[PDB]
Amino acid sequence: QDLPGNDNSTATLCLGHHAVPNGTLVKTITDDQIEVTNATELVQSSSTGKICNNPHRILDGIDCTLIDALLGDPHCDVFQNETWDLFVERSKAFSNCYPYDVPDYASLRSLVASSGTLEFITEGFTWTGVTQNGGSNACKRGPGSGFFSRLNWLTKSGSTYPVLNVTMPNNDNFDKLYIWGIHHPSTNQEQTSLYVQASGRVTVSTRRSQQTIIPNIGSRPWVRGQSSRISIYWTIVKPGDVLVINSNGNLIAPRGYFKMRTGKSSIMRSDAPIDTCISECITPNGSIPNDKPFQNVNKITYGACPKYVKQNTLKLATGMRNVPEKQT
Amino acid sequence: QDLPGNDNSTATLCLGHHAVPNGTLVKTITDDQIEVTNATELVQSSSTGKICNNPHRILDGIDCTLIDALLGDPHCDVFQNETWDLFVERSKAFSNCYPYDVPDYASLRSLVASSGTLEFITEGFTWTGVTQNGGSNACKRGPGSGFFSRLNWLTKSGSTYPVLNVTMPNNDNFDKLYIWGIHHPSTNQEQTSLYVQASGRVTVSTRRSQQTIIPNIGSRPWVRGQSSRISIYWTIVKPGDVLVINSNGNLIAPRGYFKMRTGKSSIMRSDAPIDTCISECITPNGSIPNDKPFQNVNKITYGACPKYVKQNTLKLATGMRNVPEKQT
Amino acid sequence: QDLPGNDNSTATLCLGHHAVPNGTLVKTITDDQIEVTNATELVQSSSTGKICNNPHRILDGIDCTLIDALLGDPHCDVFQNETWDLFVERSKAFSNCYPYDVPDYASLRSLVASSGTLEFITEGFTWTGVTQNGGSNACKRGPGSGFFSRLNWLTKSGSTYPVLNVTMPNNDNFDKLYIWGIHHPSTNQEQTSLYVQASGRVTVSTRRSQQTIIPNIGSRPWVRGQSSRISIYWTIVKPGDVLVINSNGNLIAPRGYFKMRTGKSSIMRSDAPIDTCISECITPNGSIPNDKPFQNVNKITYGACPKYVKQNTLKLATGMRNVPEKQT
Amino acid sequence: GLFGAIAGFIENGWEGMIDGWYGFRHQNSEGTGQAADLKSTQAAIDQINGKLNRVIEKTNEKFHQIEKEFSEVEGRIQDLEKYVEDTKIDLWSYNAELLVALENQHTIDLTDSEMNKLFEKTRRQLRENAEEMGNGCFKIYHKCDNACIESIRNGTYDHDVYRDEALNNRFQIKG
Amino acid sequence: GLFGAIAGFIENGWEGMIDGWYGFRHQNSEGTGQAADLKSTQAAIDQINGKLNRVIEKTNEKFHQIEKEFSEVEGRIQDLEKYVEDTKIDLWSYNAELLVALENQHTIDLTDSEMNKLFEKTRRQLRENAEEMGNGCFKIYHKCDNACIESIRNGTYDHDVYRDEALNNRFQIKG
Amino acid sequence: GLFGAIAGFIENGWEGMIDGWYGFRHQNSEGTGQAADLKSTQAAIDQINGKLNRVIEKTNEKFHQIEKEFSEVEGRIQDLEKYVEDTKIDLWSYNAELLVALENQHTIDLTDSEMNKLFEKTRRQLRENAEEMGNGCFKIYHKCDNACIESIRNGTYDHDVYRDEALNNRFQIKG
Ligand SMILES: *[C@@H]1O[C@H](CO)[C@@H](O[C@@H]2O[C@H](CO)[C@@H](O[C@@H]3O[C@H](CO)[C@@H](O)[C@H](O)[C@@H]3O)[C@H](O)[C@H]2NC(C)=O)[C@H](O)[C@H]1NC(C)=O
Ligand SMILES: *[C@@H]1O[C@H](CO)[C@@H](O[C@@H]2O[C@H](CO)[C@@H](O[C@@H]3O[C@H](CO)[C@@H](O)[C@H](O)[C@@H]3O)[C@H](O)[C@H]2NC(C)=O)[C@H](O)[C@H]1NC(C)=O
Ligand SMILES: *[C@@H]1O[C@H](CO)[C@@H](O[C@@H]2O[C@H](CO)[C@@H](O[C@@H]3O[C@H](CO)[C@@H](O)[C@H](O)[C@@H]3O)[C@H](O)[C@H]2NC(C)=O)[C@H](O)[C@H]1NC(C)=O
Ligand SMILES: *[C@@H]1O[C@H](CO)[C@@H](O)[C@H](O)[C@H]1NC(C)=O
Ligand SMILES: *[C@@H]1O[C@H](CO)[C@@H](O)[C@H](O)[C@H]1NC(C)=O
Ligand SMILES: *[C@@H]1O[C@H](CO)[C@@H](O)[C@H](O)[C@H]1NC(C)=O
Ligand SMILES: *[C@@H]1O[C@H](CO)[C@@H](O)[C@H](O)[C@H]1NC(C)=O
Ligand SMILES: *[C@@H]1O[C@H](CO)[C@@H](O)[C@H](O)[C@H]1NC(C)=O
Ligand SMILES: *[C@@H]1O[C@H](CO)[C@@H](O)[C@H](O)[C@H]1NC(C)=O
Ligand SMILES: *[C@@H]1O[C@H](CO)[C@@H](O)[C@H](O)[C@H]1NC(C)=O
Ligand SMILES: *[C@@H]1O[C@H](CO)[C@@H](O)[C@H](O)[C@H]1NC(C)=O
Ligand SMILES: *[C@@H]1O[C@H](CO)[C@@H](O)[C@H](O)[C@H]1NC(C)=O
Ligand SMILES: *[C@@H]1O[C@H](CO)[C@@H](O)[C@H](O)[C@H]1NC(C)=O
Ligand SMILES: *[C@@H]1O[C@H](CO)[C@@H](O)[C@H](O)[C@H]1NC(C)=O
Ligand SMILES: *[C@@H]1O[C@H](CO)[C@@H](O)[C@H](O)[C@H]1NC(C)=O
Repeated sequence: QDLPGNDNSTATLCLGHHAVPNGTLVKTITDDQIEVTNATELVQSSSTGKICNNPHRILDGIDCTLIDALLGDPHCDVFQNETWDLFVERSKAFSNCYPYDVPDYASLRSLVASSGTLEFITEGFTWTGVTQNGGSNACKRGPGSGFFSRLNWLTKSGSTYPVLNVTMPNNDNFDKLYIWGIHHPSTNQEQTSLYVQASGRVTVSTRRSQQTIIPNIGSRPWVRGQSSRISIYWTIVKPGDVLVINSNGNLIAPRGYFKMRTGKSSIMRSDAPIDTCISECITPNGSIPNDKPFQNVNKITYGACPKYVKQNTLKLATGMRNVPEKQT
Repeated sequence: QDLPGNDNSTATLCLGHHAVPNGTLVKTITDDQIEVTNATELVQSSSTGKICNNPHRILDGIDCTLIDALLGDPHCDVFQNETWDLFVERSKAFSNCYPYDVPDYASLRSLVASSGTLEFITEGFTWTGVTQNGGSNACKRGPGSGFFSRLNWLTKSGSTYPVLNVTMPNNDNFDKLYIWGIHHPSTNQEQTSLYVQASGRVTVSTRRSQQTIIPNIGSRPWVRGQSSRISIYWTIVKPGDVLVINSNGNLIAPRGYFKMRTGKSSIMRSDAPIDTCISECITPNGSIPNDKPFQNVNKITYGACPKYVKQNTLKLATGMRNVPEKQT
Repeated sequence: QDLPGNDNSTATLCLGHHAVPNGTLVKTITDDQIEVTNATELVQSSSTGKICNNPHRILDGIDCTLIDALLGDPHCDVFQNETWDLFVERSKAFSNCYPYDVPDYASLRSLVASSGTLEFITEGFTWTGVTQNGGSNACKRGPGSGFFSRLNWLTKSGSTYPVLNVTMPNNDNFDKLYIWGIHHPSTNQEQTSLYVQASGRVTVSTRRSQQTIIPNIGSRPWVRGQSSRISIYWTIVKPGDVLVINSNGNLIAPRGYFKMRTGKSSIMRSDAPIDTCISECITPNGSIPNDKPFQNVNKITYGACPKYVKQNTLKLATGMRNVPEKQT
Repeated sequence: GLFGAIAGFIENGWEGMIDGWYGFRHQNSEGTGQAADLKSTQAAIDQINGKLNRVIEKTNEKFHQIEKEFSEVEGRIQDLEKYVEDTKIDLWSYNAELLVALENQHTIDLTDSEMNKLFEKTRRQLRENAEEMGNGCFKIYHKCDNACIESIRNGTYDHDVYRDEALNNRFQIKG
Repeated sequence: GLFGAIAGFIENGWEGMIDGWYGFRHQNSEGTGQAADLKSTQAAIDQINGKLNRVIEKTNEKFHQIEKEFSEVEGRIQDLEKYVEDTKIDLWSYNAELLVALENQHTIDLTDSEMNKLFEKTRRQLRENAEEMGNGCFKIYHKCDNACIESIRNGTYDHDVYRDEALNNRFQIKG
Repeated sequence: GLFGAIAGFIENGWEGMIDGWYGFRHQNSEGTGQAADLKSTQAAIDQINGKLNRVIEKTNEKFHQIEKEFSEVEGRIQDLEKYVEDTKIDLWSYNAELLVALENQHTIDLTDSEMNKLFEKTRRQLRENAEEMGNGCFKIYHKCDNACIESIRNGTYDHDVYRDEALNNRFQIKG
């Protein structure tokens, strides 16, 4: 094509790849550690230490558990009608009112925690022939003795206690949660003094369920001056159904209903400080970022969080094999 | 080899692959959508809308739930001794007999639904000194008042109600399921009228278990004229054991046993029409074909069904990369 | 470079791989069976048939279940204060003392089995005004009639069964497990003979929980001469809390506490012989080696065991494809 | 893909090839023409069906299970029933998503591989008589009529027959 | 890796190449010199980001679940709550562990592949004018000045231009 | 497999090779010989043990779990206990089944790759002195005695030594 050259030589062309002096070992199908040019961590292993107050409604329980906030322990009266995406229970929380127990506490803490609202509606119940508004020095409200703001302790009028038999229709289009209870006196004398009859009974029913509890008389350990206990129970009433409360003693009556809603609310136990920042994944240890696919901070999470894993580091190689010349 | 030719020429041979004008995008490890020549859907996402009546015994409950079919609500008397691979409960189903409740309804619906048979054997129980066959206008059987076909309501004889104490040995080689109950009167007068004693008791035992229920007196919501309730209970009796029923009031007695069997029977809630066709995978939405490995129709399935998945399409490439002549 | 040679020839070099005459078929992503030169089994499918007595403390229950060993059936008195990593229950095991039942037997078998110790501490309870140490001919201890070594059957002293009301503080720094019970008499005469009052009651409480049981009078099936039953219950008492036992009849009192510990102990039902060898993975079928990653011997395992799988063989090819020239 | 033939050194596919997945196009002194390769097409198809069947393999049948829909609020045990099924579903969803991602990746490289193996196999057969124009086309340096092209394709081409012609014709020095 | 280029027939990497992942060093008529290849660097980088994004894809959000820590001993139902979560965790841990093992394996072979494809692509372009020294270096048998080297690298080298020179220079017989 | 060497361009394996996985057979002036290649045998063996150990890695130990066998009919909670374990087992069974399928696939291509790499490596060393007969055999175009064969195999063959001989002997035109 061109003409005979007066020179005759050759050239060398060599193909090659880069290499870095440092380089990270990564796991393989055939190798446990092999060095690549670069990698990324896929396990998130540290929290900030604070629960960010944004985007979810984080309600600090402070020294109230959700059940005392529900029942209306005087010292928790601050939470009335509160609302939350996450209720945080603090380990410092205490109760300070009449000694109660909740047989199946765990479901009541769950189904309220998921509802996410404490909106209470007072209904006009009529208790005929009994003394309303009983209270106790084990639950002071101010200088006075008192009781849970949402429950009504019925004792005898004059010298007798009738068979209470009341009804409250669910005429609304939503479910109504009713919290009620029963008082287990310490002695047979306490029983007859307060409720006249030697054995009370509570039957709370809807047309689809019924529960009858009879009180249990006996000494229990002194808690705030009391050896008696009240035990808490719940009844959900579906739209169009009816609540019927029948009792001839020891009833701790409801003052109306809590609204129930379907939501994304939950409860968490954490003593992490709440601080102002935005983060979607919350953990009892504080928030964590959700840029990585797996996390190892805590298996308890709320929100858009990485899948919890056992491993605390898992490196995805984002580079070729590192085969250095000069080395590190 | 051959001799010097008079023509001198060359040829061109080119290797290549096909390509299609259309082509499907598919997911990869390194790509979210990349186009291949052809693919297949692995997620089954549509139902026919009908439950095929073949190969499984599908029993339409029509307007009977399995528990009313078990107890023998008059309107469900059609199901006596029926048998099923799948009992279908319809949402239209109602009850129409004495108001009852089943504490732990959910296990009784389960363990009957799995047994798959309602075969009942009447045993000759002898109730001495009580009036048998009580019924109620809340459960009409024909023009008359009546009761569950499989339970026997015992009321007093004139003046008295004795302590019933009866036995029925399990002499067969299979387990026997006994369904029984107790009546919770609305008033103390109802109690004494029917059962004489002011408080009844039921203890039902085998030599390995015992349950004592005491009735609960109180007003409940009017359901079919009644404010009283009966509550249902079950006792399985293993071969060679004994049933002993002891009671001095409020017993709703068994009339014999249901056979229990080990099977592949279950229950499903569906208003899908049953139609004549054969299909192995049933879903509340109707049957679905099980040619694909995953399905997205419903997480509730019965039979040979695809694994339910969240994705609603997942395409497996069954062809090479599509690189068309005038790129698409 | 070198000088012109007088010979002109060529050579043949051929590259190749080995092949074996035998060769194993293995599964692939594109093939169900393809033959490779060699493979390894990854599913462990056989047991030795014996539970090796090493490294874990395997306690043979012989003819005692853990609950009878706990309660102190005379024939199980051998296990007092025993300790285990694995308690093995034998199917031959029987009970031979007063007929009892444990409502929620399954949790009591669990929480003791996990604690791993039966260390019992006798506490000085004072039962005032009642006769201690009752026993029964249905539970002989030696020629005499007797009762569970760890429970104390209280019957009235003279003309009275007083209201027992006793306390035992948890002053130690560990949790104490108390096992107690209640006696359900066969007849109303048995009730009044033993406990005077026509209806006993037991309330056992801590300052955080309370349970009241009332007895259930009625005939049950004859078991070792008895138609009565006792039912067992448990109360854990946390450090610094108090047990309070209040009763006016039918109490089967505790004689002190079992220590509870956090461990790696469990219970297993197996009639496999225990033999002397060391093995880490135990299965009801005997020990199995844990060199393979998956096992198919039994889904019930204790210790360092392979993940149970449904497959009974899964061969990992450890060689190239086998392409023989002769074949067979 | 891994081998760099499909969508690599072969700039694009032929929509015209309706009779096979891989094949040949030639221009020789008789004319131009095209033909599908059936052995490599069958090789790619068999492996793809192989994996397709293993995926379409045995559905497991399940009968009485747990309830997955509830009409009342119950609390603790229902919370668990919901958690067991929701965690089962996310684990099976992950599983289907990784399966088709791995599978699809492997199918694009498998068919990339078969294109490359046909090419290499053809290269070895032509020995010193052809040169790679580097775009999937070999230039054959000797008169190759249609029977010559059929022998290459059906795999019976004898390179020695035309070696001296091709070689002379190839290492011509003249510009 | 599978192709045997990186850590294979190319004895090692160049720490000196700060401008790309694959590239050329040359020795020639007017010096020595090096240059990153950007098309193969971008190809390796795009695929690695491709998989990286698919892994960094959607976190699932969960709200009210089951309790994972307990303060009292309850027995049967708590035993189950613990078993459900412990088995969920080991299944997800296995899952992350297999994912980065497969992924890492594939990334080392993918970048091995791109080294090999650049090499092969360069080979095809030089036609009969260069020989493979078998160490990643081609010996070019004709005077190739810096523009000649830039045409090879930018992919426009015309082999015919220097074929007679190279060929003559290559099949010299003289010792 | 992906590279088309084993069960590909190498028609079959040698049952005779008892001393290694890959190797050479030759005919030369001094007679015929066979010899295992140890570097490629060790390479294939090391990778296969590599994966074998990662699979034989840590068994997890579990102690008190949930009950998996029942003697009475209980209903709701037992139904759940059964569902949790049955879903755990199918998830682990799927897991073992995909693991050995992926693994086995990769092992057949890994050993396919090593055959190919030995072949290619040998090719590069022979430079212009041999031609590929396309069946795994190189035809060497110069007298290559047993030391010549040992230098190719131990990797010290100097192609320049025999280039003029081979080249002359190769591009003979005479029929
Ligand atoms: C049944 O037995 C229990 C224990 O013997 C009796 O309980 C004890 O009752 C006294 C008052 O009668 C309680 O005293 C007060 O305790 C607080 C806390 O230390 C202290 O601040 C007060 O100044 C006073 O000492 C004592 O704590 C309480 N102990 C327990 C464990 O509850 C109970 O009275 C008996 N019941 C009957 C009806 O006999
Ligand atoms: C306890 O309180 C409840 C509510 O006050 C009382 O229940 C009510 O009793 C009357 C009959 O005495 C029921 O009337 C019936 O209504 C239906 C529907 O129209 C009708 O078909 C009947 O002919 C009859 O009129 C009323 O529905 C019922 N309400 C509820 C919610 O159950 C109950 O009587 C009180 N019990 C005692 C013992 O005082
Ligand atoms: C309530 O009804 C049951 C059944 O009718 C009565 O139980 C039976 O009572 C007799 C003794 O009175 C038991 O006899 C025993 O038989 C065994 C075994 O053969 C023998 O070893 C003993 O020496 C004794 O004689 C009989 O087994 C028992 N049957 C059952 C199923 O428990 C019970 O007495 C009635 N109760 C009342 C208070 O009326
Ligand atoms: C390492 O990889 C990550 C993800 O690809 C990337 O952000 C980072 O820049 C890489 N490092 C270097 C030095 O390229
Ligand atoms: C709670 O909400 C209800 C409904 O709006 C209202 O009537 C009631 O007074 C509220 N109570 C408080 C303390 O907010
Ligand atoms: C998170 O919290 C748990 C429980 O407090 C603790 O065991 C764990 O180590 C913590 N992890 C981090 C990263 O803080
Ligand atoms: C696409 O793939 C499926 C499964 O391999 C097959 O049935 C169908 O025929 C394929 N399409 C074409 C056009 O080959
Ligand atoms: C139910 O089956 C039993 C056993 O064969 C039989 O005696 C009984 O009469 C049957 N009842 C009906 C309505 O089929
Ligand atoms: C199936 O049924 C469920 C419940 O009725 C519904 O949410 C779902 O969308 C249905 N899917 C199909 C494919 O019909
Ligand atoms: C087969 O593979 C296993 C694991 O690599 C090994 O122990 C055994 O020796 C191999 N068999 C042969 C014949 O090499
Ligand atoms: C059980 O252990 C306690 C604590 O050491 C001891 O006092 C008691 O006597 C022991 N009983 C037996 C039979 O070992
Ligand atoms: C192990 O034991 C179970 C239950 O006894 C039995 O079904 C299974 O077949 C046994 N397997 C072996 C390998 O012994
Ligand atoms: C290949 O084609 C030639 C003609 O070019 C024919 O003679 C020969 O028989 C064919 N061989 C095969 C195996 O088809
Ligand atoms: C390649 O380099 C040459 C000089 O060697 C230049 O003339 C030509 O334009 C370049 N082509 C491209 C596409 O950069
Ligand atoms: C290779 O073989 C030759 C003889 O052909 C011998 O002289 C040389 O030392 C050997 N080299 C190695 C590295 O074994």
